[PDB]
Amino acid sequence: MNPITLAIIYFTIFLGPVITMSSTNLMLMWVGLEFSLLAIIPMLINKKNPRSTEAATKYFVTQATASMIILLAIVLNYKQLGTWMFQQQTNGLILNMTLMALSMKLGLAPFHFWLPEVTQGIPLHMGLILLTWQKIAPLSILIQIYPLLNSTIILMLAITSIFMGAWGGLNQTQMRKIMAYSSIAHMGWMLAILPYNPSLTLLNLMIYIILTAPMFMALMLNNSMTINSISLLWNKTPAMLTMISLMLLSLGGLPPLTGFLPKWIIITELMKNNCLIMATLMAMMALLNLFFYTRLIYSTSLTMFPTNNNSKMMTHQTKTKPNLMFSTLAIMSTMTLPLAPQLI
Amino acid sequence: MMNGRPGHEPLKFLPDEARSLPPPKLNDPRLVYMGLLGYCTGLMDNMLRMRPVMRAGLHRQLLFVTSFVFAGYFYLKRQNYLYAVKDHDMFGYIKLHPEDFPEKEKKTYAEILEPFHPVR
Amino acid sequence: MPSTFFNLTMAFSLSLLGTLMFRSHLMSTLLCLEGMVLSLFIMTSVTSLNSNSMSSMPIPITILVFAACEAAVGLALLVKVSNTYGTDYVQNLNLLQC
Amino acid sequence: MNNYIFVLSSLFLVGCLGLALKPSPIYGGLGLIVSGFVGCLMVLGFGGSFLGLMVFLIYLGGMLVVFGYTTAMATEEYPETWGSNWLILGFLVLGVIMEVFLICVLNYYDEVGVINLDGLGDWLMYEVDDVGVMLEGGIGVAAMYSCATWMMVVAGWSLFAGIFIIIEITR
Amino acid sequence: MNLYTVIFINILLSLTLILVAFWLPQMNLYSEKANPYECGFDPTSSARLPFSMKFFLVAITFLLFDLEIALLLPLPWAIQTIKTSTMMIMAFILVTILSLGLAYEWTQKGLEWTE
Amino acid sequence: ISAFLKNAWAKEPVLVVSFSVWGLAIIMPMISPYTKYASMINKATPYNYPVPVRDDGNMPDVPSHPQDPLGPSLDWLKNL
Amino acid sequence: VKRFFESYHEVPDGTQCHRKTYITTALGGICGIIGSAYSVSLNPADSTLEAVARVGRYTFTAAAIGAMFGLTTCVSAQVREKPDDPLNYFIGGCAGGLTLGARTHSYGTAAMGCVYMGTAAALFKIGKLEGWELFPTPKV
Amino acid sequence: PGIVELPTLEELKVEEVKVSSAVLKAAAHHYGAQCDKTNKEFMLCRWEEKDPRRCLKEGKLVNGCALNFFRQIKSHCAEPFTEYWTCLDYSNMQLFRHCRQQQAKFDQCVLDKLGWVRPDLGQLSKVTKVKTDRPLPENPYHSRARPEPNPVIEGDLKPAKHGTRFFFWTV
Amino acid sequence: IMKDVPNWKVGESVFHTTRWVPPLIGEMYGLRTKEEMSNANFGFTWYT
Amino acid sequence: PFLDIQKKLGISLDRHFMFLSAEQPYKNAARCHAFEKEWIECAHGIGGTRAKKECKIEFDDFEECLLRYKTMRRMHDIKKQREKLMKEGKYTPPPHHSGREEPRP
Repeated sequence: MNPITLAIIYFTIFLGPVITMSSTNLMLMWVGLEFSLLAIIPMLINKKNPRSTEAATKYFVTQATASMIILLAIVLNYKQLGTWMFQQQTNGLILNMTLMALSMKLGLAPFHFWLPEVTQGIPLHMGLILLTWQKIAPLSILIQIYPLLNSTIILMLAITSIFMGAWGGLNQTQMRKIMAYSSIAHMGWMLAILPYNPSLTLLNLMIYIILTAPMFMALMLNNSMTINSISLLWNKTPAMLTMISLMLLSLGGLPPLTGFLPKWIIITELMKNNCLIMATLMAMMALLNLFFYTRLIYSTSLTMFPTNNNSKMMTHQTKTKPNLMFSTLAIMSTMTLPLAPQLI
Repeated sequence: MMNGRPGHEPLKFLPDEARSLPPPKLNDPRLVYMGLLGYCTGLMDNMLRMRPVMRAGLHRQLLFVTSFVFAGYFYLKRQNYLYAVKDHDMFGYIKLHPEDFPEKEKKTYAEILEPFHPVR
Repeated sequence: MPSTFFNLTMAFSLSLLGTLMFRSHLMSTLLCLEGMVLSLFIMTSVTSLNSNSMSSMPIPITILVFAACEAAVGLALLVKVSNTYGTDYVQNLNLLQC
Repeated sequence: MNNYIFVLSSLFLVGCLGLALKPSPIYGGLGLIVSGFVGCLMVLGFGGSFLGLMVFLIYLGGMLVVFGYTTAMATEEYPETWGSNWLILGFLVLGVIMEVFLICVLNYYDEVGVINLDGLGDWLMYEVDDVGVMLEGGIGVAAMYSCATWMMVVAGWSLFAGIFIIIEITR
Repeated sequence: MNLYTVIFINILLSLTLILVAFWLPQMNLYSEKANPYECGFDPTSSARLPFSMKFFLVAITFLLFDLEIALLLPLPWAIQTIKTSTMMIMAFILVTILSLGLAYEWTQKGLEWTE
Repeated sequence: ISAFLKNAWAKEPVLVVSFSVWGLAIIMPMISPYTKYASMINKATPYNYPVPVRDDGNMPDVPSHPQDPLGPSLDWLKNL
Repeated sequence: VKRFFESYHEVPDGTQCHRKTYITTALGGICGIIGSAYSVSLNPADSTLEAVARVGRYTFTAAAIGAMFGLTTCVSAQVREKPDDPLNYFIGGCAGGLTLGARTHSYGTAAMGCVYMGTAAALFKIGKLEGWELFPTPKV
Repeated sequence: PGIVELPTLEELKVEEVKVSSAVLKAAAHHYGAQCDKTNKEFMLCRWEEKDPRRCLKEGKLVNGCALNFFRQIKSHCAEPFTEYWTCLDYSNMQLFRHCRQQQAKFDQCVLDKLGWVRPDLGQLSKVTKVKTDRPLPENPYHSRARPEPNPVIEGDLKPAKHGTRFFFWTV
Repeated sequence: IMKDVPNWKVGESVFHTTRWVPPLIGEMYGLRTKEEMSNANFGFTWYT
Repeated sequence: PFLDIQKKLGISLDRHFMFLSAEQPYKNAARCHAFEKEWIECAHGIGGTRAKKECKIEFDDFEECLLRYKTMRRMHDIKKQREKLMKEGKYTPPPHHSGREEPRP
């Protein structure tokens, strides 16, 4: 792609969510979501293979329906109240349809079936944007209407996302699907608390982004897309295993790493409202979320796998790819728990 | 929840009321912890790019330390302001609604009969 | 008015049922999406004409604009699908599971 | 002529239903065209000319491209009309009958409040300005050029960037 | 109802005319006259098969330009506003943006057909 | 570049006319003095009733009647 | 109607055994219909007949689960007269797991389901008794 | 809950103009100068007080002044005015421009008799500062009292008591 | 008409407020014929 | 909103046509202007939970102006009773409702 086109497309991607935040009309909100939709497909379909075409078609066709459902909710609110904002004294059916469509946009279970597929069908970048930046405006909708959501399906969807992400990532040898099921689980943790202090939803979002972006960079540095490809990392670039390990163990939330803070404080604010057994189930399936990360980091950092003869050429040559932000984002994850009161 | 607080300025990192709070020390354990995080960031950057460690990028390491401290100072100031505001509003609400937070008056261990539970 | 709003909402629901319940082709799905757009347009327009809210009348044109852009990129994806497989069917798109 | 709008709405429902049954895109486009026509007619019935004319124009220009495409891509030897499938014909008949039964049902459990077969045509226009000028639809849309100029720029960007998106997807 | 009446009149003219065209003449039907033309010989395949269109990009951009028409068309009412500068600038911007898109397509050979 | 435009006026004169007319449309509103009377005429048109005003007793410049001296004399629209 | 399922608690266990029994049977049937719609949409059958058979097997199985559960609970509450006792719900959950491992030929499924469902039903009674409001409204 | 009050039939029984629209468009420019005081009082009441039921008598004075106006036109300058409006009513949009010579006859008549000068181009399109013995309407819209906002916490804010009460962090 | 039904105020409102709420084409022209009802609507929309 | 960039800069990109009583292009009132204005002027300073029950009368009047359900019920009842009486032969419609009045102007 020529530079004019990249400028246009990345401006559109940046402006979709930005319009979605700085807009009181729900319709310009919808407009921003549709810019995010339209501008993503060119770069999803850039390499021009059947996998990319399938990924782009699935993304488009799943997001268009959710967009139409959100527009229905908005038009029904306009009919009811003559305004372009979800007030109180709106209909719970309108609000729940909005929630359903937003969950289909995010990728939450039982609307999760498309995210791992699409993510496998596209490069490591366009998985990063898809899993980090596209999640921010759809979450902004819910954050702006958090005292209007029903506290029941909001939690059933979270619990389904937790369970299904854990169980799906249990058996995925492909890494681009592990990241997807991780997204599903973390959006579950977010959406569970979103009616309860939505600052914590943004906390978990920022933590999740700061963990996933450098992980995607790690996969990018050798174009690793499989357990067997990431296992050939004690030979190619072995200075990264420390950060990969601590980042995986932050993703699967273990205490001394800051990836335990969101789950811990979420459980806190959920036990402050007598949402006890749900939090218990969530905390007990986060362990299964941790299990496959542990398997992975065995495979790459603790039990060095066989390598090849041709991997010595990689040792002859030199590299330039670590963007100097991998370091900052990996170290600000995994080592920022004692600064947690300044995060909350 | 404090977004709808009256007089709340939109996208104001440090309102003028926060200038009445005392600042940090600049020797705070958390700012030197952030400097340590910057030093480890530079070290990790050098380790990843197959460079020497504690020897190579002293300008980069200094910049990392200073950026981390120079951001943490203001972020910690904002957080101090926000927690101050929390205590402020909490005190105001209890002072406006004493019927809900009554002047409780507790008893002694001579008047209350807590039950005995032997071990045996 | 309440009658026709009920009917238009049922029409939206029918087109949504359609685009959800797939058949072989994809063009039909895109057409169902266009039908949902059209029903939403008419709902917005009728509410605006009833309430005499001429300030919101720029909303349905925006709906048509973005829905047509949506249709455009869908049809481009369809061009790619045909260039790959040849026959528009949505059952041939079954290789990301593996 | 009091049941006019109800007949138009029912016809639109049937058009979108036959659409949702998904015959070949030729007859689907026919359904889109008929339903856009009906939509225009009711938007006029509620006092709006411009919006209906523009739905009609846009959907016609769109189904032209759909014909051009479906002759190339979504074509079969036997394009599967509504009558082609006994099952589709049955669900179409059943859908008409089901919506009729549903209307006759909700005209009973609620005397009025959702549908009024009894008073029909009595609640359409809701406080017209009996004396007026410079009041039609078109002033509100022309406000895209004044007092709502963000809709205009955001739409124009959608179209502009869509051109680049088209070229890149197709390349 | 005047317009409805004119259109019904034209409709019924056309249908009465077709009725006459079909039920007035004589018929001698047989399979060799009711099968498709293809210039004396028989077709080698069906006509309900793919016809590759080589101007599809032109079709899609025609759709977007149709929307541009829909946006430009309120101008006769937009001109009787008091501002007459915001509308000027905004219409200028819209038309210039459309021309820029046309120029990009032209230079990138989107108006050329897929040989 | 004068030679380039000389070449383009022969080969492809349709785009030359187009760019010329575009720039002319953008530049000529800045030039004319009649450009400002457009908003004034669009304002002068009374599509809606001029609602009268209560006599506070402190409205000198406001007229007491239609054909009084005060108010905006629309004679600039006459003999424009 | 929510009142139908709320009739399960109009009277304690040991009383109205048939009522609670086929209430729980209906509940199991509903859950089985959900599971069947999901197993028929995803991983569909080779034929509509086998799809119908899948639905019937799943629904009748979950119905039997609920029926044995309600029978066992109200019986073991009538016998050993103790409504406020989650061991009755434990025994009912174990009977359900046994029927699961009987309808589905597996002893390991029987034991696994016994333990899990029994503990689940015990916790259900404990929460209904002590007031655990899952899906609670926000209070702070 | 509250009954609507309405005037009786005889609180609306009025001597009407019974006069058509071209006859009236012709004399518009003279009815805007003469009979302006009553009309503007009626307008001020009708917009200041948002109730028709509070201004019937001003409407009756409007009708009375119009009747007096056309009585003057009948007893003086009836034939030229007849010709004017008769030629005006021929058109489909009732355009003054097509009848520009009968204006002259009517205006010269109504000027030489009663000295009624035609308003110039933009004199009837501006505000005109009426007075009246009436008072201001206190609280139109029948608005209820506004609920009082929640009070602001007055204080010079201090450091948080023992810092963050988080779990075990000291500072 | 409704002299006989048990609880019915004849001039009752549908609003808690007391100010003038202008009527609409169905309250007005409600008890009237169908021609007036079908000329209120569809009268200007269907040109003369 | 989420990021109040408009309030930061004082602009109004979209927050001036948020509802009916908001700057129609030429000064033509939308229906329920008064009701919505009154509801909004009650629910100012307050936020949400308190306005939903201290400004309920005004919202209910607005809801009846816009959706207009109770007047439908009232006219439907009047019509039903009239049809019953006319079927029984008790009511006798007048000239000014059968189509024969003296038009007022």
